[PDB]
Amino acid sequence: EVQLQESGPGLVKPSQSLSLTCTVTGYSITSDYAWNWIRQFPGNKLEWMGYISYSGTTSYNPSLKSRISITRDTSKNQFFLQLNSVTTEDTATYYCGRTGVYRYPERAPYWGQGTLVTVSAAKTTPPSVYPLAPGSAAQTNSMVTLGCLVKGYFPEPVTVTWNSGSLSSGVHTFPAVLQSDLYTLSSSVTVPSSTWPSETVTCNVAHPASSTKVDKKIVPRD
Amino acid sequence: QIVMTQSPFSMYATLGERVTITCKASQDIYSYLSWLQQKPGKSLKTLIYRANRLITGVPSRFSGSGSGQDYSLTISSLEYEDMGIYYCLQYDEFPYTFGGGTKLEMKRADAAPTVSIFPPSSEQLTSGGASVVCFLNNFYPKDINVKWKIDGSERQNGVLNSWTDQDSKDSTYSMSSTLTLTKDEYERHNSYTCEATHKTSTSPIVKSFNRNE
Repeated sequence: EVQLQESGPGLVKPSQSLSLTCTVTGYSITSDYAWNWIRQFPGNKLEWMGYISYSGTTSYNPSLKSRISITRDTSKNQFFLQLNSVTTEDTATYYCGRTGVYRYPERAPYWGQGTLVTVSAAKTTPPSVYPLAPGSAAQTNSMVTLGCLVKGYFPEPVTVTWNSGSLSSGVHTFPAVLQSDLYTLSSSVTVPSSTWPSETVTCNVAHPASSTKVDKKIVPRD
Repeated sequence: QIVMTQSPFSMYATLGERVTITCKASQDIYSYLSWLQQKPGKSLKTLIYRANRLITGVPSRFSGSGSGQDYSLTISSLEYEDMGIYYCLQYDEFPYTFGGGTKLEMKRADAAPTVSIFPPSSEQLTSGGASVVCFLNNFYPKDINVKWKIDGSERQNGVLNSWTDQDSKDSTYSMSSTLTLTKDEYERHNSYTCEATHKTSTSPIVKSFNRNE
């Protein structure tokens, strides 16, 4: 049964048009249902933007009436969002979804995974990645804690993993902070003293907007 | 437009406990109401449709009731993996509208932070910048204070802080504090200290390094 996948650019300039595509598989967008776009702003508020029905009929949130267009290509089983004249307030995570057109039979709303779109005039920039190893005068415990500082990138997001995802527990990544049109975050991993540096520990940093992947080995300070 | 108001805005509940949250609509919405869940860092997921119809794959402990303008969601036997934000959406009239969200966090035994300080890497120093990072990991409750001292002197500006959401395994919080200076200012001082004050101790947790060791 049905699957929905949002795709499109992660960064749009103010005053340009934001475009996204939802690729639907397992169900034909012409048979039934309404094919929807919603969004979630930073701060978590949610908004329904509109839909195109299985019949080709649109319904648009009145708050967006001038700027939005939802179209479809029935031969590709896709539907599309266009939002014109964006400003920075259009920065949000955009979801596609399916809802019931008719009241009966009763249908459950079903949402895609969401894709972040930043509206900004700032330039795409890849992160610099720095190791966080303890001062060589620092104390070995039972557990040691290391990390990676991911600095000076734009826009969001970045994903960081450790030893390619093998190290999962004892791991957490802090939300990024924005300064001067650039983001910084770090990530922490905690493993047994007995296993580092004998076992090697590497943070893997991926920044999709710049198509960048970097791996940094954490080496003890001497 | 139909206004959807959720209450409470925020809450804490014990593991195993029965939790209820409410959604109120500005006018009758004929039970065309859905409940969505968003676990921290993750995507929106629909749990309930038409007020009380559970989505397949959703556990029995979740249940929706209400009619007219007044709707509720109930978790029985709260579990760790139920933390996150819950939203109520009306699909009765255009435009479809959502509630502002109720955040559900897990109550647990207090925990002191595990504090780590890290000096700048030589890679970063080669570029003229110097960030000193401190992790305050796996503490509860969420409220905490961190103080930086450079050669003993408290530093306020140049410092950026960031908190995680509750960890989904141990329900603890974590925070990181980063002091960014120029290479030149960094190398004008010997001692860098990160101090964590938490209700778990009258005395703060002090971590430190000196450039001359």
